Amino acid sequence: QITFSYISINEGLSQSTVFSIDQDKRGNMWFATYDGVNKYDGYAFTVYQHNEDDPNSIANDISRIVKTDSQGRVWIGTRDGLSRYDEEKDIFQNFFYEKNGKHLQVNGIEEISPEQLLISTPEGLIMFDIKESKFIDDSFSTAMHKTIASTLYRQGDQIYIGTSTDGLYTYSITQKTFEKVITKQIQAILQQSPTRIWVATEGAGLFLINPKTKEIKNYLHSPSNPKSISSNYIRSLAMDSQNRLWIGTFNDLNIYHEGTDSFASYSSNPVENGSLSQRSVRSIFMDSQGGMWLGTYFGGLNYYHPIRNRFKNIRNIPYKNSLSDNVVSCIVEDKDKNLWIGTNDGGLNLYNPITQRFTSYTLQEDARGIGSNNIKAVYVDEKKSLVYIGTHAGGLSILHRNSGQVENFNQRNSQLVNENVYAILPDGEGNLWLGTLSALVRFNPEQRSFTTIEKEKDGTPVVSKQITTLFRDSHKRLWIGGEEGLSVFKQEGLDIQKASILPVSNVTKLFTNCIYEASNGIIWVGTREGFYCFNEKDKQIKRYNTTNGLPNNVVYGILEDSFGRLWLSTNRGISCFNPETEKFRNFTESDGLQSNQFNTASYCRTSVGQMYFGGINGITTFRPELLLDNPYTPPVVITKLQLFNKVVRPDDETGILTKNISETKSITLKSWQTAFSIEFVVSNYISGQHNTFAYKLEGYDKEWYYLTDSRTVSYSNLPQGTYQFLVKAANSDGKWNPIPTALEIIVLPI
Amino acid sequence: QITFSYISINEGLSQSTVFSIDQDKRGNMWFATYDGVNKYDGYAFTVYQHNEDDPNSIANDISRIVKTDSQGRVWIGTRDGLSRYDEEKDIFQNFFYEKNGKHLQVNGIEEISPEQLLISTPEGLIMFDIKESKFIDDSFSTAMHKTIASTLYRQGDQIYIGTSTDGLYTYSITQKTFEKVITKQIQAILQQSPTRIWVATEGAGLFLINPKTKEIKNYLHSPSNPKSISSNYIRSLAMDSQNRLWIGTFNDLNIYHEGTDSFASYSSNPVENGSLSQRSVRSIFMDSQGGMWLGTYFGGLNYYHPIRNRFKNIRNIPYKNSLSDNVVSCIVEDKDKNLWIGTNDGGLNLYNPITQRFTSYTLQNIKAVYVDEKKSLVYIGTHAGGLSILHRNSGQVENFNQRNSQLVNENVYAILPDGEGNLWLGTLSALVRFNPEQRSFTTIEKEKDGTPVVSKQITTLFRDSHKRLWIGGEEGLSVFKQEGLDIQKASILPVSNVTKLFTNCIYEASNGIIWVGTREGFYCFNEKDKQIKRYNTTNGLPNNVVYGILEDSFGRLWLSTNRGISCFNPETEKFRNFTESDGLQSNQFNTASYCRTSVGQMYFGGINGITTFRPELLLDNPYTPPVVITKLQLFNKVVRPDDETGILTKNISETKSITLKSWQTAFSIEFVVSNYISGQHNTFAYKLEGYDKEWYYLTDSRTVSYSNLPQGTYQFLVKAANSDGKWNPIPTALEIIVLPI
Ligand SMILES: CC(=O)N[C@@H]1[C@@H](O)[C@@H](O[C@@H]2OC(C(=O)O)=C[C@H](O)[C@H]2O)[C@@H](COS(=O)(=O)O)O[C@H]1O
Ligand SMILES: CC(=O)N[C@@H]1[C@@H](O)[C@H](O[C@@H]2OC(C(=O)O)=C[C@H](O)[C@H]2O)[C@@H](COS(=O)(=O)O)O[C@H]1O
Repeated sequence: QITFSYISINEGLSQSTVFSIDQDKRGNMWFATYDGVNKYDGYAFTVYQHNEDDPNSIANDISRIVKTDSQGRVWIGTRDGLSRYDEEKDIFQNFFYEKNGKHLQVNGIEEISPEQLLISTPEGLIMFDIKESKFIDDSFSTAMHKTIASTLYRQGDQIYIGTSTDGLYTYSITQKTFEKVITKQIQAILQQSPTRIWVATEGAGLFLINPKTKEIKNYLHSPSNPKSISSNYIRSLAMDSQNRLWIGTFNDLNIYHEGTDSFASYSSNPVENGSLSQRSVRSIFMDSQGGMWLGTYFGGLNYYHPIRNRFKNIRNIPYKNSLSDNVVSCIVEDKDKNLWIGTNDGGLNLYNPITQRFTSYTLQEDARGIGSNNIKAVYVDEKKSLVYIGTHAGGLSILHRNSGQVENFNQRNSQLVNENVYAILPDGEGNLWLGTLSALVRFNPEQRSFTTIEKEKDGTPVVSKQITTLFRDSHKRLWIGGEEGLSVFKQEGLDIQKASILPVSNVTKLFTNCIYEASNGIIWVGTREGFYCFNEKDKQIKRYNTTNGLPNNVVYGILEDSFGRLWLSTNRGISCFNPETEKFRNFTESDGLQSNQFNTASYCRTSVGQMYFGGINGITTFRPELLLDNPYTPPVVITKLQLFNKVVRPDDETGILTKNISETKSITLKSWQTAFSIEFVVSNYISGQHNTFAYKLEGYDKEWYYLTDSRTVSYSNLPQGTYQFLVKAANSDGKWNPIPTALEIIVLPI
Repeated sequence: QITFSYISINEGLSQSTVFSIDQDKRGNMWFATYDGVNKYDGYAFTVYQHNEDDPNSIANDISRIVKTDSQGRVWIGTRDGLSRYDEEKDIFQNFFYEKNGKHLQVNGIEEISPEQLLISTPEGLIMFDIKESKFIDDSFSTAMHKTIASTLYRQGDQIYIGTSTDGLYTYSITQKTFEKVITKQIQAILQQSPTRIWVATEGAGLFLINPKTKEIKNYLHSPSNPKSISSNYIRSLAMDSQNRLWIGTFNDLNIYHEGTDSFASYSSNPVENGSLSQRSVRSIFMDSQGGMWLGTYFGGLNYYHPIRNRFKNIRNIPYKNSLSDNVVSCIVEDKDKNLWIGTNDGGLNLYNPITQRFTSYTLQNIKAVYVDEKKSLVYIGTHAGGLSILHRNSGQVENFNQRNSQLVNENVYAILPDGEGNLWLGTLSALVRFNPEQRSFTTIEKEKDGTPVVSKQITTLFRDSHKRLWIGGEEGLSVFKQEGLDIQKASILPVSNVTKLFTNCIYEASNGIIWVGTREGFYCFNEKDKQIKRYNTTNGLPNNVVYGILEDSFGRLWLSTNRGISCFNPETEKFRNFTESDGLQSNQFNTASYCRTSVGQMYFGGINGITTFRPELLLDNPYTPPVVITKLQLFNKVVRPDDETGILTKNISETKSITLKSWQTAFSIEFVVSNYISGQHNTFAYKLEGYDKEWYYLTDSRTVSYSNLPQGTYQFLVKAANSDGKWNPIPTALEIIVLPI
């Protein structure tokens, strides 16, 4: 099971077609597009395009190839010619090879030595001297010089050359020999082992070559066999961290299996979300983290890493057997391990986690009508094979599972006092507690009667208030909560008496959403203004709000995993809370959730251990025990320095930088230079944009300082002296980079 | 046809539920959400939530109502009480009425005088004395004091009070009288005329009240009748600029029609795009521009303005009679007014503009389409396939390639008739002539005299009014004349490097000027004098890669690029750009994806569908609001009213002149314009008087930074231009005094 992330125009990409992908010594990703050259550092895009007035820009917007050498230098192949990105000066060095009047296009770049480069043109092959910054055309033999090369690939000593019609050739650097290997055009060359070389071709298919025996094996497409490759037109080959072949074709993605000798086809699917963005793959690259990048012709980019595969989403698909409405309320698991999902505008859904099937119930024009399509509460009478439904603006609905008939109760037909049932819980005696917007109602199922509660077990007037949630603890006590607040009760038969066990606090008068009893006996209550715990042993309440590390105050539901940690649904994502450390691990929509905003009663933990959180745009389901840790902690790269908000450039009038800010070890600031803001980045693609930075200015700052949403640090009016800036990198999972990034700052007298 | 714009969580809004909407003097929109109070100016949200460590933050996040009064003071109702946003100090003044140990919630706010407010609580009705910041509870008569009010609505002198169970009341400010007008909960009250009053109720439907006759008419929902209202549970009532009533209910939106006495139901539709975000409409408000704002319980906000309603998008709908693939190539209209639409991965599509019927052809990547109307044949050019002939009357397809026929290349990109009876075929290698009567392919290699034809990739073919052939591709462009079956190079273009550029399209304008679209901009050719003028991104073009050119009725041109559509006026050389946010299929468009019907309708395809519009039917935005200076920093530290810097005592928008001391050298000035029609597509013009030599223009940013200025008095000035390019003649002024050092 493999799903992709999407990076396209809306993400900051210049043009959808990604011809070539590479990574530099800094860790930044490089993408060659039909319109521009894109640099991605894990947070922001840096689009490089041609300027007619500025010579420092790239030669042309149409780039076709990108290759990084041994030294870490980035080389681009444009229509106008060759261009190198100078990191030190943050500029482009444009080179042109003019023949017969026009400058020739660069199709492929390959390294011969740290001082030499192999360049392929639509007219032949030429060598570029790096040290002399000039092209040499009188270096190759006549047969080699006029060879039209479509692809270039190096393996240690030998560089393999794929041509348009002449098949395959090889070139030794030491011996300087040009020999054939032995109709169509070659697009990609990749070697698995000294006995296995894979060759991608235009319509000729795939070829496995054993150069030791010179034996060849062809792979073609047949429409009858789905186990074969999808298309004969292939243009990209890559190896993953798990030592597997990745095949990018004109149609779909192919992955070779060693044992079965077959291929797995991964297609562009609009229905099943998470699938490939476009059908035509053109470039595949593995970063240092191991994450696979797929460059398509129209769909932008596709990222995949096993660790980032964390959350699964369940949404409505029109004209398909799927969820009815995206606005999800209560989720209840029965004895059959099925889920009774409630919705706001779609009715009641019955979902089988194995069979993927959905069974809906809606309002009918009079017998299978459920009163209202706005479900809030669900209870399963497993012994009687009945389901009790609580709907907003409808009342109580009783479903007979073995016939499908529905009994409806409201204010006009029955003695029910309120048509808005929000919570259903068994009394233990046989009846049911009904949490409505005005009062609490007891329902006798054997008598079909509604009893409004107005008195305690001593005749203490029960305030007519809003009831949204009901909970029964291990000590068989009833918990009643709503907007008015929380309350605790005992049950002396049918009568209820308030057992005041909570200490006097204004939190008992808070908008109550949910109550959960943890495995350690501690009671946890989630309200609209944070959440808290209740330890009855000593009678204490510890409150937890946003300034404690919580993403949002409005907590809709709490769930406990195998490790004792608590999972919370808010208006701004899901939070993982460890009561011992009192720390938070937060997840947002960008991490893979249905939406940052979640909904009331939309929390469910299965008997197996799976968690289900519903919101406004569907349900997010995951296994907290199965979630993978990110082991990668990349160094911090300082991307930008601004003086008085204006960006400091190398060799600019300020004269602070002559090298790039990334290259700079120390900066000297003159008397008139008082304000500056430093922006930094971390190249973590698994964690993505969820990273913690620790900064400190040695000599000025007393302690370290932490950043979770920001990346820029501003300082002003510093005293004279020599200071040091340090910055550490924590990933999403909380692992640190021990050795920080250091840039010295020298403040001159005033 | 009514379509909405979407504003929600991803747009910057704090929480999806919008209970009430209002607007302030400055033009900022105010939204009361279940979590926080949202302030929107047209560019960014300012979210106000509670802080336990700051007493100048809104008392509670749970906001129920927002109300702006006579003087433009913003009042919020929270679960803790009543809060006012002080504009002059950019703070929040929180007030709490305490009864029985608990602070009471404010459910509704109404203005009595510029010094008095009627406040409704879940326990009765109290008053708030503005000038004295105190609640007065012994002010009203015992009957009025204990009245649980659900909605408040003032009409001139009278304030109409809708209760939860006890019906409707009216309170005159002059006579201090409190009497019932004439069973369920009233949620909204609105007066259309002195004879027409609309009442929204919770489950009791809708009521039309004529107070002069005391006659009442009830409107209820009938499930069998789709003409009636959607639901009985109603909560919002608003009138638009065209004098129409907008009714927001628990289910769907209703719009009253005067003549038929019926209602138009607008539902939440996942299939049809542009529709309502969520079924339940909570609040409806009309801005100063006339645009309608709709607050939903779960979907956020829905904006509608007829002027902004420019584009209709046609996309692929799975399991539905629609477009096959969203990546669209060439589009051709036949004599039957129908559209032959080519796709990259869905084959070929036939579309009826009136019937909405789609017809898809699969293999069981189209790039060229030509219609033979006389023989009822359709010629198809495909990539990695060749040439395909379709008989419209049988449905049989005859396809040709390199392996079966004498065709040299399987990648046909352009088809154009030769005039004799044959067809020109533009392929990635050479040009081929195809005889339809003989079924033979002839590769062109020599000219009329015998000049060798270079093997280059051909992408486009064009015929002008003078019957000349135009050949364009990656190698460049070339002009030819026909001497029978032979062709001669007629070099009418002057010697220029523009001839050797990646060509995409050629179009002859009605005036006779030839327009060529390249990947490096576009240019015109006037044969009358043989002069070429180039236009690129520095001239005002959104992107250099031009895919298609079309002319409208006025003489303007419409161009598709990688960054939207541009409207070019050759007379003034001015550009009018459009992006995805304006309502396009996508910013990126595709090659050959341009079509103008005989009617005048334009069609542009891209990577995410097709966008259709009528350039003559497009409305201009006539609003040019003043610039409001949002924020001021000092060394990237935000300057606050009455702060330690001492620069601001009023708000930055309130302040007309500031004085900067010797050690206060660096600052940044943020500004905004509230144009909800133009959205985020605006142009700012700034200049500092006495320092800047000229005016400078901004389109992306709104922040201007200065540093180390000399001593003396300077004047900052800023103007506002809408998406259409209309200017605000009067600039916003802020005086800056720099002290000697
Ligand atoms: C470089 C290569 O192998 N093929 C070039 C490719 O662009 C050709 O056709 C395009 O193929 C694809 C694709 O998925 O790769 C998409 C387009 O639909 C199709 O045009 C042709 C055409 O190139 S063009 O300049 O984009 O028109 O050229 C091949 O060399
Ligand atoms: C104030 C009013 O007229 N009705 C209150 C409802 O807003 C609350 O229920 C929600 O109503 C709606 C809606 O479309 O307006 C959607 C949502 O699904 C319902 O739960 C109701 C309970 O309040 S709460 O939101 O649960 O806190 O109280 C009604 O009085």
